Amino acid sequence: MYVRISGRIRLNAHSLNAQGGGGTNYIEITKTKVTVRTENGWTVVEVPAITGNMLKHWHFVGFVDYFKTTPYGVNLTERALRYNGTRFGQGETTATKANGATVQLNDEATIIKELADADVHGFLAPKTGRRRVSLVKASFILPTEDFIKEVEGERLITAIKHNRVDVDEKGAIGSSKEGTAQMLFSREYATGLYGFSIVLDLGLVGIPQGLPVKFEENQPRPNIVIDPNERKARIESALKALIPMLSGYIGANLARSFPVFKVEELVAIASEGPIPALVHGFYEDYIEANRSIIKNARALGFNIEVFTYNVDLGEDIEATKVSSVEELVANLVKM
Amino acid sequence: MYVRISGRIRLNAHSLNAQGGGGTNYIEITKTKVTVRTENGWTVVEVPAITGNMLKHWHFVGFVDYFKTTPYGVNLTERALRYNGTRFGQGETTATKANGATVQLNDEATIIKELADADVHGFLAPKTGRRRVSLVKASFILPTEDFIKEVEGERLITAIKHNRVDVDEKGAIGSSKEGTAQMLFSREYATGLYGFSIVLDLGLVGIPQGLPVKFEENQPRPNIVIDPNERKARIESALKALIPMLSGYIGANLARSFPVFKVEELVAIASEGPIPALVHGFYEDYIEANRSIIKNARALGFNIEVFTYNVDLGEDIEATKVSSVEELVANLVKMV
Amino acid sequence: GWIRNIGRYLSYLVDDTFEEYAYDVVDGIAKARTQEELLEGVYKALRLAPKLKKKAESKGCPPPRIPSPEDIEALEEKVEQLSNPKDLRKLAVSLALWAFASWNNCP
Amino acid sequence: GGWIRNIGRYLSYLVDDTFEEYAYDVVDGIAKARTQEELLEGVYKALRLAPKLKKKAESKGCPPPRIPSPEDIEALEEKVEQLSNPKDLRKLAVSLALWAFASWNNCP
Amino acid sequence: MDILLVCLRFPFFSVAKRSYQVRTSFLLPPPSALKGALAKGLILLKPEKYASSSLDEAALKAIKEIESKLVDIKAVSVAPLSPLIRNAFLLKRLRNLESGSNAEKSDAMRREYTFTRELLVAYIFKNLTQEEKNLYLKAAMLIDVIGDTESLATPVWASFVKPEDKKAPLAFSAPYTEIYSLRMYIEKMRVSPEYSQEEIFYLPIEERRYKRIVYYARIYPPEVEKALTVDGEVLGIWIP
Repeated sequence: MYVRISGRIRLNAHSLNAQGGGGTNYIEITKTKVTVRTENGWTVVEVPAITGNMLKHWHFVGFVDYFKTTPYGVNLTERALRYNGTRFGQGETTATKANGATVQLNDEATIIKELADADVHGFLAPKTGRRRVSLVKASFILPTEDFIKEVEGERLITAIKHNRVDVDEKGAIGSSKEGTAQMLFSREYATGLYGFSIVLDLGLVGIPQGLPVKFEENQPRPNIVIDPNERKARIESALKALIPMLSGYIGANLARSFPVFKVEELVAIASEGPIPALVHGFYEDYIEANRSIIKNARALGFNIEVFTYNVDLGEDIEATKVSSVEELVANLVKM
Repeated sequence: MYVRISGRIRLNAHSLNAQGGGGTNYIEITKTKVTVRTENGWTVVEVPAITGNMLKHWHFVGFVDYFKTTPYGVNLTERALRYNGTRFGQGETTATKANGATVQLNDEATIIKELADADVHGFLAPKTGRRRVSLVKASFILPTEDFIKEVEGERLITAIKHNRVDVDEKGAIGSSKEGTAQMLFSREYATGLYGFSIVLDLGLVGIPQGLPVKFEENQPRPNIVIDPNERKARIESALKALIPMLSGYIGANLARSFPVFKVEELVAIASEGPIPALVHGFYEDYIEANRSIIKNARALGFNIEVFTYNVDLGEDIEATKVSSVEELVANLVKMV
Repeated sequence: GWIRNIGRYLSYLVDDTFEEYAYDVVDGIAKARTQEELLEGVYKALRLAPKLKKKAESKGCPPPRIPSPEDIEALEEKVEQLSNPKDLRKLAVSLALWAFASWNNCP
Repeated sequence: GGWIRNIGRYLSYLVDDTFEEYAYDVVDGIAKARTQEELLEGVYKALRLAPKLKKKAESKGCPPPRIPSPEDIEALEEKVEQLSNPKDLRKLAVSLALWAFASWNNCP
Repeated sequence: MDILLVCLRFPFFSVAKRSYQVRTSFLLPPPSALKGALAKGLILLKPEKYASSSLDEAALKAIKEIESKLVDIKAVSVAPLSPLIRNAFLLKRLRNLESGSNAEKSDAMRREYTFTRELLVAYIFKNLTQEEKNLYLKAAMLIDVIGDTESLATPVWASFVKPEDKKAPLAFSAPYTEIYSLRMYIEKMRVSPEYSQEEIFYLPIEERRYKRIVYYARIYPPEVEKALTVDGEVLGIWIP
């Protein structure tokens, strides 16, 4: 249902989410500024950080890939099958399904009933509004502040040069006057131990945004406009989409880089009701923050199930040992 | 069919994927940074490496070699026969087949139907704007972390210099004013234990990216634009491209170096469906992580089939004790 | 501080006027993580003294000045206490930086 | 310990000019001392050349070479005995191997 | 008068100002976003009477109810206790709301993200009832996001501690009314969320020429009759 994951992962020799370099021969990896202490000093460092849009798109890719296998996977947009997802605009008021069925955008109920990507990842309909926020949100991917403190110097950014040799019809080659394609470009590859954090509010899947409950027989029952079976199928697909993310299937340059991936540690909390996100993994003291926040949440009367991988998080808290992210997903799909 | 391979390879005296050009003296090998423990906090060290582009190109070479002999070998680009990886560069609209027939880069269906290299390895057509993501993905060839920690940095690099004996017809070795080229140049040769990881997505071969399914019978029937026999043959061609891969044909300077290969250990998984990516062999604890991933994926409801060479894995799950790489690819092609 | 004298000798292995082009030793001394490989690399750099002497003598320009034995023991006398690699990297890269200066040797 | 310089001064005579005894192999073998056995063997080969240099220095008008004292040999034997770790052994060997090349003023 | 005091630890946030193409991120979060942040907590936590047919209508009802119990429309403010910096990202934020460009048009779009380790934001509540005060304590937590969805903000702590009338230099933000009455930064932050108004506020962050990027600092305006304490350190807060 409502799940929140935060942790640290090791990935090196990667060029995920670069600046494209569509007009320049040099392709620069993404960078961002970060402030950190330097033993009584607020120093600033330029470190690579994967944007949350990349993670959102790749989670969407995993979800649409896992939703095709299920028998209820017909309810998808034609854009979803192509890993599109612009999701309409000011000029479109008609949705085309996977089989090519016209769907009107009059209300969010029909949109989420006939489409699955629009239900989980939201959409926008400028014609009549009907805005639905994304149920899954992700943060940036920064190296942990402990790593930044402990490296101080060093670049951990390598500009590796690649050529595109184009032999002519017999054996010849040209640079810029024969019309051939022979160039010498560069790519930036980064390393380090990064931090990730995602929040999945899957408890609202299949429920219209405007009507969380129906409240007709004097009971506040959820307003599930869809069948429970494929609502559960959507939940399972969204939860399984996490598997092809913490394995190396995030970012860009996947064909030539495929980052050397290894999840280091993580904490996840799952509950059937609204719950707060714990803390990002970029902070050095995020484990103690997780412990304090879960203790405080349980003090207020919240039913939380906590899973930990490569982290103690104290002994008082009844936490579940996790062998790998797939063990976490298998434990999650129990609900 | 989706298959993932990850393992370690012993490799010494290899000048693979150098930096400098041929005419420039002191050709230097590529270097890359990695993060390790060294019994304390994280530290970054610079080690020789082989880029993923080199591995992808040599996979392309092997696939072309093994697809030429098939009866459908005509369906190939003329550049593929030259081992030219420039697929539809900037400023062209049509391409040439292997037999000389022209093909128009207007739609992806005909491109993947008539051209096999552009289908397995993907392509880009900026002039028209067409796209196809490569089905094969490769990682860097990085020395494994425990080996780096175990050698405390003897640089793993030897700069060996040598020369040509270009001499005049009269027997005199002239200077630069004569026209001779008797000069010394240095090449850097590396050594050590490396790790590799390549993933194949051969389940989408012969299927256009835009329209994976056609829904003829209201059910997800895949949009196979080519004959099933051609798709199958492409599949075992891509699978057999691994035989020259893990034998010493994934490097440069093969004429004078020919890297000394011996696969130490590896694991391969295939389940003709969506599969999690394995853990790269660079990490020292990748065996346990792969064992856990395989066990949890199988328990979750995935039909993973696992072949292992020179690793004990779990000793309780169904893993096939393969003896070499070509036996592994034989087992892979027996399950198509 | 006994860096210029060894720095110019290190530069002697890189200058274009001496066509031997030994960059591997400079890379090794620059990329030093602890004591042993740094000492080994500086030993390899210092081992090429007869080659440089007999190449400069045959050319005409004044012979290179090998580091004097008075500053040799300073190297170990300072680097024995450098257990922490963070402080070691300072001089490990300073020597390489000095090795890439102009250092006009042969007029 | 003070004997490293003493033995390096002697090792300098195997490489320096005005002596025509270009024994680079023994110096490299001492520098490449993987184990204590071959380190001691290389030191023995370096020491065997003592009479030759001792006589040739006075044969060409140079001060006699400073052959290491037996105290230096005793200290070296103690260090070899108590060092069974290649980590320390490599730097120990390099310490006295580095002194061979220097601007020694052997012959004034 | 039980004043809410919550601390948010977030990597970045991208609430911006009105501009084409560039979306210049606010230096400090606007009060409208801050009040909507817990209006979401109101609508989710107890939707018995605060949830309506329309999400916009329910949100507006929650905003009206929450502003009825504030001392002033200009009540909530943040405290830059950590330094602040601004970075920019060129993302594929496709523009398809403007006339034309159908639905398959995607172009480079530059978005500005503000980085600061933690902030302390205080909501001013006036004599709120205890039975609803427990629910409001719960709603102080679970402030998931501020503005853009990728601005994940995790509230590490939240409490109700009275100012007990101390004298301290100003640390929390304040409107540009008491500051003038007694290193100048003035902004407009749209006190109330716009639905289908604008006031002037002081900003207590100054420039420091410490590195290549100029980053932000403290100004500590003159003494204020009221102050609030956190873990033994006193800070200045103003209430009309």
